[PDB]
Amino acid sequence: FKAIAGARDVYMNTLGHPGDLILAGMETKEVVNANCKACHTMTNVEVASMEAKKYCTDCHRNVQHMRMKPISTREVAD
Amino acid sequence: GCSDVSTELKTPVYKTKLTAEEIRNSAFKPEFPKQYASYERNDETTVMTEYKGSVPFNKNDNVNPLPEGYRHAQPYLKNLWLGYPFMYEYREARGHTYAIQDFLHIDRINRYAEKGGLPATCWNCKTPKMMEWVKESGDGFWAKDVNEFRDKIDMKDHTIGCATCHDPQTMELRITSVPLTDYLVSQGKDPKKLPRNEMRALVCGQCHVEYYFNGPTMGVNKKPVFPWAEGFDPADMYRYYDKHGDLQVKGFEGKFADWTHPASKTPMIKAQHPEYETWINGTHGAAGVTCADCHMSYTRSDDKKKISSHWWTSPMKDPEMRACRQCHSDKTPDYLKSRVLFTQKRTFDLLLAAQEVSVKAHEAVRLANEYQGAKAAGYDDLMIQAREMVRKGQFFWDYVSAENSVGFHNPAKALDTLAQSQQFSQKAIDLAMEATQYGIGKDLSGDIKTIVPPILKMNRKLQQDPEFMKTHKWFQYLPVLPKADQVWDGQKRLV
Amino acid sequence: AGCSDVSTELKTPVYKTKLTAEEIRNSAFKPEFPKQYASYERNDETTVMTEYKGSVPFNKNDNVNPLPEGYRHAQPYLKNLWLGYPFMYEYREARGHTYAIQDFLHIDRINRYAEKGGLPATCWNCKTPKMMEWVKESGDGFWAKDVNEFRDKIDMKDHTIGCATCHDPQTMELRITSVPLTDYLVSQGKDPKKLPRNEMRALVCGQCHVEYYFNGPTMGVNKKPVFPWAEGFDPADMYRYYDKHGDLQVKGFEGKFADWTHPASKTPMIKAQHPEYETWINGTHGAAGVTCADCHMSYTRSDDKKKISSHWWTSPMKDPEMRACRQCHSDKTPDYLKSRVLFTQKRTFDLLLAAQEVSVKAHEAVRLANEYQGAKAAGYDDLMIQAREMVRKGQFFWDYVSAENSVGFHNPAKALDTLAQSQQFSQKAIDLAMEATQYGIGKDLSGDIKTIVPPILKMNRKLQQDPEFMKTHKWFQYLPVLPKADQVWDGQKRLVSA
Amino acid sequence: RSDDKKKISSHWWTSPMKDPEMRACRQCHSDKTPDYLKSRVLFTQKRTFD
Amino acid sequence: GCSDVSTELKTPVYKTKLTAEEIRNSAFKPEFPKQYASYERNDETTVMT
Ligand code: HEC
Ligand code: HEC
Ligand code: HEC
Ligand code: HEC
Ligand code: HEC
Ligand code: HEC
Ligand code: HEC
Ligand code: HEC
Ligand code: HEC
Ligand code: HEC
Ligand code: HEC
Ligand code: HEC
Ligand code: HEC
Ligand code: HEC
Ligand SMILES: CCCCCCCCCCCCO[C@@H]1O[C@H](CO)[C@@H](O[C@H]2O[C@H](CO)[C@@H](O)[C@H](O)[C@H]2O)[C@H](O)[C@H]1O
Ligand SMILES: [Ca+2]
Ligand SMILES: [Ca+2]
Ligand SMILES: [Ca+2]
Repeated sequence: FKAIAGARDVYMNTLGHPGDLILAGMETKEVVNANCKACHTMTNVEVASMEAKKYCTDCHRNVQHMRMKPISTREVAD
Repeated sequence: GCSDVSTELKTPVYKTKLTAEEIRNSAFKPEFPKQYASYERNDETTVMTEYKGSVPFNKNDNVNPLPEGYRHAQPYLKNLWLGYPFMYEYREARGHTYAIQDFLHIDRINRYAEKGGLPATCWNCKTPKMMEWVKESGDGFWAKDVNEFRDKIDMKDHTIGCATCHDPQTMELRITSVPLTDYLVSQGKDPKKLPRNEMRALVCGQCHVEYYFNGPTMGVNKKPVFPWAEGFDPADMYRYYDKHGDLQVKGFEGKFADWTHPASKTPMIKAQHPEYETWINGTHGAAGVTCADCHMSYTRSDDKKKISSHWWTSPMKDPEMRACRQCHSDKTPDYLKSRVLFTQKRTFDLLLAAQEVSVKAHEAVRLANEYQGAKAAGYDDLMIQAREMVRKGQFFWDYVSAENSVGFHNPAKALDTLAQSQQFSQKAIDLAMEATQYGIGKDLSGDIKTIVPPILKMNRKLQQDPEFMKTHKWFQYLPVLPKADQVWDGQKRLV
Repeated sequence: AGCSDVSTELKTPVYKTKLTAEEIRNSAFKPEFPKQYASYERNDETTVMTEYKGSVPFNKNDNVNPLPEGYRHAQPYLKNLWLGYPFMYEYREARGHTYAIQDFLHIDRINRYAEKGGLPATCWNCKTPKMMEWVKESGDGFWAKDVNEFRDKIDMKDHTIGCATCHDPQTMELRITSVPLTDYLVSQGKDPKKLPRNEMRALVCGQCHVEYYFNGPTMGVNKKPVFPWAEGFDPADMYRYYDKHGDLQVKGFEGKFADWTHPASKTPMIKAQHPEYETWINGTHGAAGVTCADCHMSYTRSDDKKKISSHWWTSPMKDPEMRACRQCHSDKTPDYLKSRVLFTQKRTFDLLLAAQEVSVKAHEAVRLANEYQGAKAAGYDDLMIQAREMVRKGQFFWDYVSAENSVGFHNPAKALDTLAQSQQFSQKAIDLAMEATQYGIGKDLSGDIKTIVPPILKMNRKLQQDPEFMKTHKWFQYLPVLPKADQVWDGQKRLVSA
Repeated sequence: RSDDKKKISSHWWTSPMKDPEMRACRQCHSDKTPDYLKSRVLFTQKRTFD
Repeated sequence: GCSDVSTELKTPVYKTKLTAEEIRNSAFKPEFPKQYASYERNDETTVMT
């Protein structure tokens, strides 16, 4: 995974042209989500929290890199 | 090496010791004491928020202190529901544990006769005992008198509870509602195979909805129906009620009415708690955020393990707004509160102003109906049109007033609906003045509160008093009721 | 392959230019900042429309003619409601900053048929960085000069809204060059030179995209621009401000502010102008600190792989991919985002038109009550004062929404609430005027308002010279026939001699 | 934990029972529900007042 | 390998811009807006237990 992910990230940073929006693929949404469960099983054991929302971050939205905060708290010109 | 993730996350599966037809709440308490403890929190009936809360005050009363009245009340409710059971009693909604207790204390149901004068459909959203009763009487259940089942139920063990939403054996979520199942079928939806995010609103959409009862020629007499065929917005429901109904009045043929207002003589629609239809296309609803997300939020109260809160109440009762703060973890609780109030303050003010123009619309139509001067050549067709606008005006403000969030579920739909309500009501006034060549103008000059005072007191008992029935000029459109002793006090017959 | 940790301080990139302290020419910034400049040049696109907005500068009152003259969503009653005010002559949809001076010099609101424009030089205030030289040269006496005095003293492309408006030309740090905004900041005890970055990312826009007024001769420096912000940002707050500040001597309105007296109803009116800042500040995005720049100057990685702030200031809806929005709302499709914008806009725009209609009818009712020949009610004089107060209040409330450019999206609940209240006020004006005349005017108010008072589609300074055109609508009787006159000014070009 | 999820010290000096979830108490008494804790408070206060 | 605990727990130290004799509450609000916003909750005077 690390090798394949590293390969395409190196390609996009050198010979590719990334857009204005950088977003995660299905592959990485599914590995991130499985890791939420790996470290937080015990909070969630008695509850059907995997059933309504597809991903844990559909409720824990700011775990996705504080995306709801104003741009200036996150971003500057290159 | 190895993982010490020895405990794996699995969706919980249940197999209880209960029978397939268990409906007693107490029967679930041994199996599920954590969720049952949560459910008992609904007994709290002392706490107010800014606009809502769990004290059952009288909704028209801004004169008396709590628990009789409140600072945010709608003074004109009895006036606007003249000749309808809501002119007798109408209180702020409180916890699910009180549903039958409150049902059995309410003056909307006649307690001064054996018969209540309301259908057994009134039990529809109060008790899982609805399953036995319909199994037993079928289609004939609905048109029975409400008071027939008044002494055949346990106020506490049979209120809204576990079997309302849960299969007792598996604990999987269930729709037990007749009218909601009817609606789902009509959309080609399988009520037993609904996705989970949809279930987490539909369970509430069994009851927190606008509904009407069939008339004798509409299908099964008195069966409950959700008027959702045209869509969910007020204009859609309005349109639905133009097409389905049984009225024979000139200008209103085939339309639905819940009653006709005895002052204005307008065929009226009553709206009731349309939370589902309001929620579904508001900013949270349309974004897949659900009743259970805010009102049944996960609470880490079992050591630190989540359970689902079964305390269905105002999310504002938690000063730390914990329901909101995973999605809005970047915002403080007080920021979130100020944003709810930004909506609620404006919704509520606009509502009182919409209800005042509605009272004036009724009063203008009343004056034009009883006018002795020279009328316009198109008087009859103008009075039909004025009544159509009183009717539509009232339905629009009522769709908002009846909804329990004071605009928060759908800020834009609520504010817009009230803005439109004003327009329709004012147009009723305009047509009523045109019909009489402005002859009623002199009678419509003041502050409306002076020419039609708010009716603070009205109950079934007081309507028996012939001298009280002289204390307001709108009381002359109502009959003085026969002297009658209370028959029922809760579940007891009186001797 | 890489070693040191990220810094959390988010240090902005630092610049040192070859430009002098007081450089204001846009072209002087091109050599050092070609990416931001090329993005700035995108404001030239004047063909694209959205549902309610876009860049075609059509006539805002015209729902009759096709683009570029009219549009399907236009407000037909604007010339009626602005009768006797320069806005009745021409009022177009706003477009790119690069056209600001060009559009200023072609507008019929400024008199081009005399030496004097009839408007103060304050009109240049939010048009050009030349304001700095001009105020330095004349000071307090700048504001009350005639607008046409500077007409020939500007480069229409090099001196439009550009880099020096928001940037120090030496260091390119965000700057507030606005006089009235600085006056406001100082009144709040803030240092304009030391504001946080997230504040500045909205304040640079708040230099211009605001409600303002000009001082009367006894209100302070004559014709000086002032933001009526002291009571708060809401419509009710500004209205209250205008009750306490001003110079009317008219009975019932003593000391209130007025922009004009509507010649038909004889009501002293306030005019509202594009209050984007005041609307945004307490909306769902602004209250959350999401700034004008978050959605209007979104980060773009177009050249190389290096991101710059977009300096194409336009409708975010033009982007089929809605990228600006999805920097935050990454879980929403562009399609869902547009539908939630329209959820607000459609309702706002429909309620606006209805508010304007009842406003027109309130002017008509008061006009008829004013001219009424039958027996008047005993409290007539007091009732007419109240009626005109309600006309004035009602109109300021719809104008506040009407003038604001997001059609309710910047602050959905404020927009709809303000429009709902507007309608209440105008209706009460109608009610009071009826009462004043014992309902004797009732029969004159009976139809659809569109046939009682027809919309005024055509009006300009040339046509008001024509006495035969001036019999074409009932409300024209309240306006003078203007002297016959040749055009003095054609843009920057003088046609007749001084 | 109100600044994102970082702790601050509450400077709201008031009744701890205003919080229905009794979070001031539930680190030391994590094995007890908010309801349980509240009843133990009232067990004392009601006898104290009477 | 290396630890990724790059942020180490330290007891906060503070050096403000205020004077030794400062007593105005409003003066503290710029430097500590979180604790100040907390302090403002004491304005709630409607809730009983
Ligand atoms: C030292 C003895 C402590 C103390 C006082 C706490 N921690 Fe931990 N912790 C870790 C993770 C991944 C979780 C979440 C588990 C889940 O989501 O299911 C927690 C949880 C807590 C809590 C809340 C739960 C509770 O039991 O009260 C608290 C109060 C808490 N911690 C404090 C991770 C780690 C560690 C990493 C290997 C270590 C070491 C600790 N925790 C140790 C402690
Ligand atoms: C997917 C399976 C997950 C995972 C891994 C976690 N959640 Fe949630 N969560 C929700 C709410 C309302 C709370 C607050 C409850 C309370 O305050 O008492 C939580 C809490 C957590 C935590 C504790 C974090 C903390 O702030 O201390 C953790 C580690 C956690 N969750 C992990 C709400 C939701 C959802 C909304 C419907 C969903 C879906 C999830 N959680 C799912 C998950
Ligand atoms: C799904 C369709 C529903 C249903 C059936 C209800 N809600 Fe909500 N709700 C939310 C907030 C912030 C309030 C205001 C609370 C207050 O003013 O104190 C409400 C209000 C209610 C009520 C009235 C509650 C009362 O105190 O009596 C009811 C009966 C109700 N709702 C039912 C928050 C939310 C949501 C968060 C975004 C969502 C989603 C819902 N509600 C959805 C629903
Ligand atoms: C801060 C960075 C901003 C933002 C986000 C906007 N402006 Fe302005 N603006 C000004 C003038 C005079 C016009 C009209 C020009 C003309 O019609 O000739 C505008 C126009 C706009 C638009 C409309 C663009 C479109 O394509 O439709 C937009 C989206 C916009 N502005 C946003 C005046 C000024 C200033 C005065 C000097 C300043 C500073 C700003 N604006 C700043 C901003
Ligand atoms: C900060 C206070 C500002 C200023 C000065 C402006 N905006 Fe916005 N804007 C946004 C959206 C979705 C629209 C609607 C566009 C459309 O319907 O096509 C607008 C509209 C405008 C305009 C009018 C644009 C035009 O075509 O003339 C102007 C001048 C304007 N805005 C300026 C989006 C946002 C935001 C995202 C949440 C934020 C924040 C702002 N705008 C803030 C501001
Ligand atoms: C004339 C065409 C120019 C040039 C050459 C530049 N600007 Fe601006 N700018 C404005 C705002 C609010 C920002 C964001 C600042 C922040 O996030 O802290 C910027 C950004 C810049 C930069 C910095 C690099 C970047 O691209 O982010 C540079 C070099 C730059 N601009 C150059 C606001 C405005 C305006 C206000 C209405 C105006 C006018 C301009 N910028 C115009 C120009
Ligand atoms: C008035 C408005 C303020 C402000 C701005 C601050 N304080 Fe207090 N404070 C008190 C105690 C006992 C603590 C914990 C101390 C400890 O255990 O070490 C604090 C904490 C703080 C902090 C530190 C950060 C944090 O949240 O822990 C800060 C920055 C702070 N305060 C600012 C006690 C009191 C009082 C006793 C009655 C009063 C009054 C205040 N604090 C008032 C304020
Ligand atoms: C928050 C407001 C509360 C509440 C409601 C209670 N506690 Fe505590 N507790 C702590 C310790 C050390 C003891 C003595 C027992 C021991 O030595 O372990 C207690 C005792 C109690 C009781 C039992 C006595 C009684 O009055 O019935 C009860 C009901 C109780 N507590 C409730 C420790 C702590 C804390 C750690 C610093 C904190 C915080 C609390 N307690 C807070 C609360
Ligand atoms: C778990 C708590 C995370 C850690 C640690 C880091 N990231 Fe993350 N990342 C996380 C989530 C939940 C998401 C969204 C996934 C989805 O379902 O959409 C992301 C996403 C990204 C992205 C791009 C997409 C975006 O939304 O910004 C990048 C480039 C990324 N993550 C990289 C990244 C790096 C470099 C991290 C270390 C500094 C890192 N992530 C930590 C969750 C988590
Ligand atoms: C019918 C069987 C119902 C279902 C299913 C749900 N609700 Fe309900 N709710 C119902 C009634 C008859 C009442 C009032 C009863 C009374 O005694 O007054 C209520 C009340 C509420 C309240 C108010 C609680 C309070 O103010 O303390 C809320 C917040 C509420 N209901 C929410 C709610 C939610 C989120 C539901 C879905 C899970 C739900 N209810 C289901 C009837 C019925
Ligand atoms: C009392 C004086 C405390 C000491 C000493 C420490 N913690 Fe704490 N912690 C305390 C409270 C009252 C709370 C609740 C915060 C809230 O908003 O609910 C917490 C919380 C935590 C948590 C989050 C646990 C959870 O509820 O999910 C963690 C992980 C935590 N505390 C850890 C922690 C550590 C490592 C401490 C030593 C430095 C520590 N706490 C001290 C009270 C007190
Ligand atoms: C996730 C499941 C959420 C929960 C729980 C709550 N909200 Fe929310 N919120 C959510 C979304 C998806 C949106 C739309 C914006 C977006 O990111 O797509 C919002 C929006 C708001 C707003 C602004 C809109 C408004 O009407 O003012 C507010 C003020 C807001 N939300 C408050 C709020 C409160 C008080 C909640 C608990 C009672 C709450 N939200 C829950 C996602 C989620
Ligand atoms: C800042 C406080 C301003 C002052 C003072 C004046 N104008 Fe303006 N103008 C400003 C903005 C933010 C915009 C775009 C927003 C909008 O709704 O138009 C404009 C637009 C114009 C236009 C073009 C659009 C049009 O109305 O046809 C013109 C021709 C114009 N402005 C001229 C003008 C005049 C005559 C002024 C004095 C009375 C004046 N402006 C003042 C900002 C500001
Ligand atoms: C109004 C509907 C409703 C009623 C009434 C109701 N529940 Fe629930 N219940 C739900 C919903 C929704 C969930 C979460 C569903 C999901 O995510 O699968 C839930 C969850 C649960 C769970 C799963 C564990 C958890 O905490 O999430 C149990 C067990 C449970 N309820 C038991 C009960 C008991 C016991 C009662 C009676 C005291 C009851 N329910 C009453 C709607 C209801
Ligand atoms: C050349 C001879 C080779 C023999 C090995 C001797 C040299 C290598 C040992 C270097 C000493 C550091 O050893 C290193 O300590 C840190 C703790 O700070 C551990 O770090 C571990 O705990 C921290 C939390 O405390 C986590 O953030 C981390 O994910 C985890 O790996 C490393 O996993 C361990 O490898
Ligand atoms: Ca309630
Ligand atoms: Ca109904
Ligand atoms: Ca435009």
